[PDB]
Amino acid sequence: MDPEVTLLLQCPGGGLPQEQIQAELSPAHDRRPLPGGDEAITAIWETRLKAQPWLFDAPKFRLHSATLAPIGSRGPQLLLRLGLTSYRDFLGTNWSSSAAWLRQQGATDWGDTQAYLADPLGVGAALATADDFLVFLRRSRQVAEAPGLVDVPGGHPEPQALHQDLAGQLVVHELFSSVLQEICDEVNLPLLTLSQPLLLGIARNETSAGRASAEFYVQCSLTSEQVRKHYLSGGPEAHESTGIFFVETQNVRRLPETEMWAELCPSAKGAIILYNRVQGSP
Repeated sequence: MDPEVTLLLQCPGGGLPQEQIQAELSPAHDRRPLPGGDEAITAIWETRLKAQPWLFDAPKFRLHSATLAPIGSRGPQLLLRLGLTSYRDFLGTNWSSSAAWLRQQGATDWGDTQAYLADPLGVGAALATADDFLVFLRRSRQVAEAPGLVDVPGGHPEPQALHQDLAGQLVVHELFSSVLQEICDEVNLPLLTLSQPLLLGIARNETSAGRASAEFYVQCSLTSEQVRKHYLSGGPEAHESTGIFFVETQNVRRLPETEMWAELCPSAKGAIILYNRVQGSP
């Protein structure tokens, strides 16, 4: 099995487009204040700044829950319940040495293992080329998280916009746009060579206390050879990764049985499992 990844949601229909997804952004969906107070988060942050004074905080979307409509129905097919969190809150909760204690306290107090966790929502992509390969990236050995492991394109999108209901559609547009922007920024591809994303589902990273990522399918009009040229033509300062490579979609089907599987970070494992279940499997 793979204990570091769990599926929260698998989408129907081969994946959902933007127009079929509703978001509810509400302070009811935020992390709950820690039992001893949020001063523990402030302590971790001030300690970190006194070692690396150039770090900066950033806002993030928080995933509270998601609910699928009955399969085959008319109208919107998914509701995402979102709150707001931050990089600082993430470092103080999901990335804390005591994250597992916070999950137990959450179960006890709120019947929710995630109630005291920041749980910022990540995004990632199963990115397919015109000659039927998926795109993979090799992570730097010097970063804090999953050093030297294999990833897919992705990031962690950031809130900003100037009625609580209609604020929803703008959030859904920002999530889908962010997936494409991350592909442009890291893979160095033109925006116009990319299809609109489809949402495949949501996966949780159990090595980061259950933090979730939305996993998408994106098609590119360029061949693998052309994508490699674009990636490399940026130079070492144009990408965080140190290398790119490609696997035939034919072979992705049995990836969990290869030696590559042990090298894949948890969010990339989630993207591949969801691609195989939702775009593969005829």
